[PDB]
Amino acid sequence: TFNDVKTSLGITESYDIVNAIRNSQGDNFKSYVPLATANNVAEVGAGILINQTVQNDFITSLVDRIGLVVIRQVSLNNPLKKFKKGQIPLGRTIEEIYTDITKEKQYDAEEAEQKVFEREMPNVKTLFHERNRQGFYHQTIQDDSLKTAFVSWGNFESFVSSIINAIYNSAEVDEYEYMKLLVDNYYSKGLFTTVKIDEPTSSTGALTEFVKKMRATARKLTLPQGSRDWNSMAVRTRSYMEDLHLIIDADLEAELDVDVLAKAFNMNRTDFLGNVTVIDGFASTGLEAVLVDKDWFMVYDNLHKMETVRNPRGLYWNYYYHVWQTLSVSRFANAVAFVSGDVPAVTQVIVSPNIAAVKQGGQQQFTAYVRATNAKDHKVVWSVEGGSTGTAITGDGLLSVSGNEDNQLTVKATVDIGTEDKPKLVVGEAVVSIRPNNASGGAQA
Amino acid sequence: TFNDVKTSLGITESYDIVNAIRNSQGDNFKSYVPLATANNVAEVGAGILINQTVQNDFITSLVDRIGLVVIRQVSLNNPLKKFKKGQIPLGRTIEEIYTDITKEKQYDAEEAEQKVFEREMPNVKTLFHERNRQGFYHQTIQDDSLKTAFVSWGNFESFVSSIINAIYNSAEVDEYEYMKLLVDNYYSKGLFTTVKIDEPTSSTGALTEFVKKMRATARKLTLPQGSRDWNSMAVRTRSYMEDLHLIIDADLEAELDVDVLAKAFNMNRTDFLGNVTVIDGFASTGLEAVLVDKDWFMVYDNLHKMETVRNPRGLYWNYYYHVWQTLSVSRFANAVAFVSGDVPAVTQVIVSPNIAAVKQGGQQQFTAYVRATNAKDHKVVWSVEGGSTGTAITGDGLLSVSGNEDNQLTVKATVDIGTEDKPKLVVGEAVVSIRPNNASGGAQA
Amino acid sequence: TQVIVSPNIAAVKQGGQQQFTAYVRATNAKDHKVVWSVEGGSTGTAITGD
Amino acid sequence: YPLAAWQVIAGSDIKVGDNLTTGKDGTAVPTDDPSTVFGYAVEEAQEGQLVTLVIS
Repeated sequence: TFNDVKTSLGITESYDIVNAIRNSQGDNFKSYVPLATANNVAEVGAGILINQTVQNDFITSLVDRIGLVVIRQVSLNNPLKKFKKGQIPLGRTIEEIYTDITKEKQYDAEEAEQKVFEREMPNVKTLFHERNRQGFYHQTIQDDSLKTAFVSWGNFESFVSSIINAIYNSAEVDEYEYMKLLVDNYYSKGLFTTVKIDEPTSSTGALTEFVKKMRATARKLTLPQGSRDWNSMAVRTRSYMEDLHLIIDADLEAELDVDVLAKAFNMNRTDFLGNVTVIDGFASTGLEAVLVDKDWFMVYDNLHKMETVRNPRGLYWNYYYHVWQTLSVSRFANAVAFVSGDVPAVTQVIVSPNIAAVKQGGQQQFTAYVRATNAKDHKVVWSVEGGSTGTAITGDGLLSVSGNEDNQLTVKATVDIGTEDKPKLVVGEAVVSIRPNNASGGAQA
Repeated sequence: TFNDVKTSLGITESYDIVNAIRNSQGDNFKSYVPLATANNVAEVGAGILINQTVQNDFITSLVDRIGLVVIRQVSLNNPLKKFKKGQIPLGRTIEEIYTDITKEKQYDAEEAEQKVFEREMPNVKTLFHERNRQGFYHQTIQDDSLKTAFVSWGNFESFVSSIINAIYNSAEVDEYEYMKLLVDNYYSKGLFTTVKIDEPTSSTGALTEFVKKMRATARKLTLPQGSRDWNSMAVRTRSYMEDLHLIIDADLEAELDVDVLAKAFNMNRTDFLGNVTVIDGFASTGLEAVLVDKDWFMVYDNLHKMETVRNPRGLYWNYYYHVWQTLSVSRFANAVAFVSGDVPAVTQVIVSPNIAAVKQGGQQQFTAYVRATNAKDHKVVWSVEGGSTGTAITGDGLLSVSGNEDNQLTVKATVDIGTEDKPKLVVGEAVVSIRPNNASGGAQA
Repeated sequence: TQVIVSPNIAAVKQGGQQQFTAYVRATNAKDHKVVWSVEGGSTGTAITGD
Repeated sequence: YPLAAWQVIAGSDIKVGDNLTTGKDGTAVPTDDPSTVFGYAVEEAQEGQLVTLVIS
């Protein structure tokens, strides 16, 4: 059902090889002058998009046939699938619970006469995950109308077996792409612990600097005493060298082994210390070479159903392949970003306990963890949003809730970056609900 | 729910059988007088189309009952089911290739000095039969509404199988009606070789003349040298006697038995040659009988599925019975029509090579066969239609081609039938591809 | 380098719709506009952006 | 099938919002004299191109 469609259809020729390029020349193309049939090789040698039916050269009533039919079969996969966690049939939310270390008290036998039964609570931080992805894939197969496209049931069944895999390849493509989105989501929110590097494309020396900061950071993570940076929740966590996964694209993997590793004599000294997963590349600006634990990913599966239906009077199957999955990342495992280019001086203020509850009249102590990307100092200004008449933080994060008050205080911790003409503020927030205090009684004297 | 419908619904009463018994005495209705209940048998004795509720004769409150349910299950067939060639599961198009005979040349002996390697292509004609009928059938079985209509499961189930048979019998009947259509198509297109003879059911000798022309034409088909006179492609083909099939209608069968085969001391010397199938009759006007080979019919099956579906909401089953089949006719096989009325003088102009591919500037010989009845000395007026100047054909058919043609040609062979006031033109046609040459002389002298 | 319309062979019923899309090979990594234009048609047949 | 808008071949150049009336061969042309107005164009069209506008 088509007309006289030309061969050079969707082709803008950067130069015509058919004309004076191979005809009128005293240059490079002189080796194609002795070819005789070269015009037709130049015409349809790239392939023909539409098969016009060609008569036989000798007996024009006959029709030339299709000799060989090739069915190209592709198999796509997910490199990031090795970071998945399992299946969640029931429920939606994932409660993640980390119990952190506490503070020492001094021994005193005399104060221990009255401070038995005293209370010191744990330092628990919680984090919450949720099903994000629920989409489906739809592929229709009309069985019976495809049989006119075929001889040879081997090629008919291989083509039908290919359309089902194209529903299965569309899951591998998207789940790689969603798990790549978890890196760029978590970098746009400033939650990575960024490390400023110079650009490794530019020189071999700035690459040699870059290799050190990977081997240094990977040592710092695996220190047995732990570290209260390198995560966004700012708790102390050790990591393991067999669990640190580097996610580095092939542009940066090619500059490494050509410059650093080949010219080195001791490859296990400038190596990258762990597991280098090779990504196609990040989508942000300047983000290179993410270093994360394997527990940083929290990817679970909710359902994998191939639900079908059949239209009788159409004689086709509709394949509905549903994928529902929980795609989120931890803030307890360590996550280091290696960023070239302009960074903020301070990317993140983290406030100790993110949530708190305190009786009206009580008090609460805070700690502003500053993720400054450089050896610099930054004084923190504390603040109370929603306070009124007595609720005030006294500097250094000691909230003193007054009394009379229940309207859910908000505690800010600001680091000012820059000039007074551009006072750039990096604010970390905590929310405080107020439990009432009936031990007082209104008036006092 | 119906109101007062009489038991005479569409009844056209030839006479009152009640009064012809009651009044008239001495005639043939006198034997119905000693019948006691003849007025009641005469009333509802033909069946009633609409059931009036009839009360009981002893107690008027009760109603009379439907005691017996009789389900007619008529199965039908296809009388032409023997003509089918099989099944094509894969592919769409069927190609028939016929290699015709060639023309003799005189022994040259001095023109062969330059013609040793001159080449002459065979007369290979071809034909392409593609899939035509792509249909389905359709029934609703709203069985929950049907359970009120029956009081037994033996009659509920025999009626449900009765609707399934109507799906299959409709396939049987319509496959017959397409295979009659292929005869009336081929006759309307004038591809049947008309044997022109007045009606067999008009007189006794016109019945015998038919039988003399039947066994003559069946002999002329099977001659071991063949003939061009009975195709629509005019190739020398040869029929065999066991493969000839005669498709007379039902009156023409009974005229053979009673009028010539009864009086036949030697019935083998009177009856029809070849196999004789008996059909209801051809739709076309005047077409009395059709004599074809077994190869004239090309009916292949492509699909026979039945798929069901259940509507849970309306509580019914759909029954879709799909029939896909290739319903085509081989133009290479001998087929003769016997036609009663006035026919035209020429029914078809057959043009030889008929798919040409000249060189641009070259020449092709075209010959035209003319189908005729009385025959005549008619004429053939050649032409050619394509937008070039140059490109003229002779009165002998030798098509000249311009050196700058670049358009597909359409060579005609027109025979005029009738007067110049209202001319009937029977036109045989061809096509010509041009195959551009490379003379590169733009302006000769 | 090259622009690629992704439904290469298409078949549309008269009075129907079809959604075409275009891939643009470009070395410069610059944003490039794709100018949709239908041809060979009559009065009535028109294409929009995307 | 009460249409709220039509596609009519422009008998001239038509601007968006122009009131339209019948022209040569039944084509749509710009007007200015209420009585001749049958519709208002919603898109610009050149002579020979269809223009789609609301009736009113």
